[PDB]
Amino acid sequence: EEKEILWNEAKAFIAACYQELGKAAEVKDRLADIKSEIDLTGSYVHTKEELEHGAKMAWRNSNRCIGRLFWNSLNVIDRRDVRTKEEVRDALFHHIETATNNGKIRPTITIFPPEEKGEKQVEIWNHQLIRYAGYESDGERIGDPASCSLTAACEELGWRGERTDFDLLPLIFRMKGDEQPVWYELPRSLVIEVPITHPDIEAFSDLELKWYGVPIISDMKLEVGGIHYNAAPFNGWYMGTEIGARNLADEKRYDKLKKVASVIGIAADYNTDLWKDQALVELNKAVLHSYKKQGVSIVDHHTAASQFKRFEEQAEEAGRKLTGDWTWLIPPISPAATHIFHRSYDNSIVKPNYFYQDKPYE
Amino acid sequence: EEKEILWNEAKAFIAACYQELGKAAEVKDRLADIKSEIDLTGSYVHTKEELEHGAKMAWRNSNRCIGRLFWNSLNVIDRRDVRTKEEVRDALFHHIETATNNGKIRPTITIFPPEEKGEKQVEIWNHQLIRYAGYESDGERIGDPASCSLTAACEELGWRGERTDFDLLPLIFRMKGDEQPVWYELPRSLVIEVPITHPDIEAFSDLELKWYGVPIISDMKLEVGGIHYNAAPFNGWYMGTEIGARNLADEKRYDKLKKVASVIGIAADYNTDLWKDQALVELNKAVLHSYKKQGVSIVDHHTAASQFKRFEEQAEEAGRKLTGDWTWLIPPISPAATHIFHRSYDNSIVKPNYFYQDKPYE
Ligand code: HEM
Ligand code: HEM
Ligand SMILES: CNCCN(C)c1cccc(CCc2cc(C)cc(N)n2)c1
Ligand SMILES: CNCCN(C)c1cccc(CCc2cc(C)cc(N)n2)c1
Ligand SMILES: C[C@H](O)[C@H](O)[C@H]1CNc2nc(N)[nH]c(=O)c2N1
Ligand SMILES: C[C@H](O)[C@H](O)[C@H]1CNc2nc(N)[nH]c(=O)c2N1
Ligand SMILES: [Cl-]
Ligand SMILES: [Cl-]
Repeated sequence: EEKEILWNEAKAFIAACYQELGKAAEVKDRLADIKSEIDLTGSYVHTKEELEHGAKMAWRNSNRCIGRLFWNSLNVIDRRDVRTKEEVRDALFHHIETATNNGKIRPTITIFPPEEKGEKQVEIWNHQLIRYAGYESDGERIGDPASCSLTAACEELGWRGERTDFDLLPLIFRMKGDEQPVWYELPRSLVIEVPITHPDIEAFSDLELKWYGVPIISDMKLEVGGIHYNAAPFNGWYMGTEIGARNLADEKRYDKLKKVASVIGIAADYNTDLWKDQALVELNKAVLHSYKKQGVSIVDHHTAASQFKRFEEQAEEAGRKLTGDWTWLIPPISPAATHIFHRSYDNSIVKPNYFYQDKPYE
Repeated sequence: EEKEILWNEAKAFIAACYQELGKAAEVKDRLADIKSEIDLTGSYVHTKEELEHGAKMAWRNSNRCIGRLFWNSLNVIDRRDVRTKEEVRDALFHHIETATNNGKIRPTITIFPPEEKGEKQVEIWNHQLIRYAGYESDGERIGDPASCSLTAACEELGWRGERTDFDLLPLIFRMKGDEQPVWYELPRSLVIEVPITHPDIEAFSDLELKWYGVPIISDMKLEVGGIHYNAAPFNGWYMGTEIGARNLADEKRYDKLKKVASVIGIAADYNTDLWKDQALVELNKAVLHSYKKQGVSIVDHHTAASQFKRFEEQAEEAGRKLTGDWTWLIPPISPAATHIFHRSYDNSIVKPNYFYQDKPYE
């Protein structure tokens, strides 16, 4: 049944890929080649062109992503050649460096060797390459609660965090044939961070808030034509609300709204004062202003939505069906001020795509 | 097929209704009574108890409603006795008066005679009993664009609006056996309106914004045990965002955000200033403050969400399945600050319920 799923997905992908690349004539011969290769080997190997466009298609098909207008400019790094943990480590370091690009962020994906018999060659434990640790000791909460389980797992393995609110987790990944993952401390010179200040409220710095420049999702599986690239970290730049309305705002994340309200000089006593809404807006203005002042790429939700509208138009013009997840596409602040809120989207799953996979910790 | 649908819905409703009312023993005899009555007459007549609880159940099952915690205190007015347009008119006037209750708003439904052969006895044209007219003449826009078609239909029938931005539409409804609807101007003494001022920004009054006190939906069909009450207007009190984030804010409604930005003294030039978000918050604070200052009931979205959480808990405790429409339940500002945003809801349709029906204009 497995070779049949593989052959079916391969047929669907190669036809669509080569059609998009103006290479429809080469489909019959390549499919034959793949057909023999699956028979003989149990799998097949993508060409560099196929892998690159496949990763691009996968981004284009990501229903929950508002940033898809730029799917075709994704920078794809082919690291199917890696065999050692030093090489994985250095590829991860390189990804951070090149994607960060001194603040002028480049959407980038690094692709590691894929699963064979469903056997992972490389298994990345981080949720993002750059993320903050989280601790809970006797009701004492430090750092990012969403990182609590991974942080605990790292500390099993001999890492120890300084227990600041912004400890950088180390990189942590397991190689095929190893029972335990290894971990490496991130070089601080690789990691851009942005202190959060407000454009007119000087007291905002008293909060001592900061966030990292580049969100690099590293625990999703990329699927292209039946090949499972379980290890394929990717990044864009942030939309400001991700940091301002969620990471810093959620009660189960950093939970900063009461402290924001205090420094901006409003009471946090009555629901009818809409103090949470006012604090959300100021904190979100602060995030945007801070990233821009530092020369680190970021987009606001209004501009992002305008871009997504162009993606929608672009899709219809190319004759492609559009898919989307309305519940993830709407921004978590002023969603009704975007066009997204006022239409609906087909949430069908089209491949290639990025998919969740099980945590090896927890 | 129709008598079978009716008998099936009747069986489902009577069992559930009498079960809730502790009257399970009376189910067999009442079902027999209904069974004979459908056979003989082609329909059946609800008891006052059945109608009241049915309307309450219908509210409880309304997936899109955040205000359902108070389903059981709905004030049900039985007007199945009306036969003339004067009686319909006076029942509508009375509904406005009693629901308004000097500002201390009572959730109320008035139930008119139901469809017979799918033949309406009374057909209400208004979307809400109290709503503002809308005009578009040569790119000139006045009033509420959502009312444009109904306004045009009224003006066919000899009504003429003053072409203020806040003309009250007249009541308009058609009686069975009449080819045209009649219309009646609303007595201003029946209609509470609230001028929009801001708690600290005195200039906000320069916008000359106002809204009506009581939203009375009058174009939905109430369905109870197979009986179609196509004419059954109902009301609650407003959640502030309905007015502040939608009615006054949407580009295709009153579109006031640029003018809000100006009076609150911020520029409306750059998306990264989040001026739309800041204006939304201030306008929404203004709406809440204005209703409260006048003694007209209203709820903010935070309190409403807290109440809805109690509805959820209340449902589980009573052993009832909960249904909801996540996309309508989340408020259009700071949705991620409510618990609603962070869970999911089963959007199944359970009856009794309120349903859309076709506009007789358009
Ligand atoms: C270029 C800048 C980008 C922006 C501004 C952007 C924006 C977003 C946002 C706001 C989300 C919602 C995430 C959340 O609420 O947690 C998202 C989800 C997502 N984005 Fe993008 N994105 C960008 C680039 C990319 C790239 C380069 C990829 C992959 C090649 C990608 C794939 C995804 C996926 C898979 C999700 C859903 C993840 C999940 O289900 O948890 N995006 N994007
Ligand atoms: C008591 C105060 C109430 C509040 C604060 C409230 C709140 C809301 C809100 C905010 C909506 C969304 C509407 C929109 O965005 O256009 C809504 C929808 C709805 N509410 Fe309520 N509601 C209340 C009372 C009632 C009552 C008394 C009924 C009926 C007996 C009702 C039935 C509904 C229905 C049917 C909808 C959906 C209408 C549609 O699909 O267009 N609600 N409610
Ligand atoms: C509710 N828990 C959500 C955790 N998940 C699944 C999650 C957490 C953080 C971030 C994401 C995707 C965010 C993202 C990814 C990329 C490439 C760019 C961007 N701007 N945001 C997803
Ligand atoms: C997108 N067009 C939406 C028009 N609809 C369907 C609409 C328009 C206005 C109002 C509603 C329901 C609003 C409502 C009803 C009641 C009883 C109370 C309340 N607070 N809100 C629904
Ligand atoms: C098509 C889309 O779902 C539509 O804009 C919905 C979104 N959720 C909503 N929610 C509420 N409360 N009111 C609305 O009118 C809408 N519109
Ligand atoms: C269960 C519920 O759908 C969940 O809270 C979703 C809502 N939409 C979202 N949208 C974004 N962008 N990010 C999220 O984490 C979520 N969470
Ligand atoms: Cl993030
Ligand atoms: Cl309304």
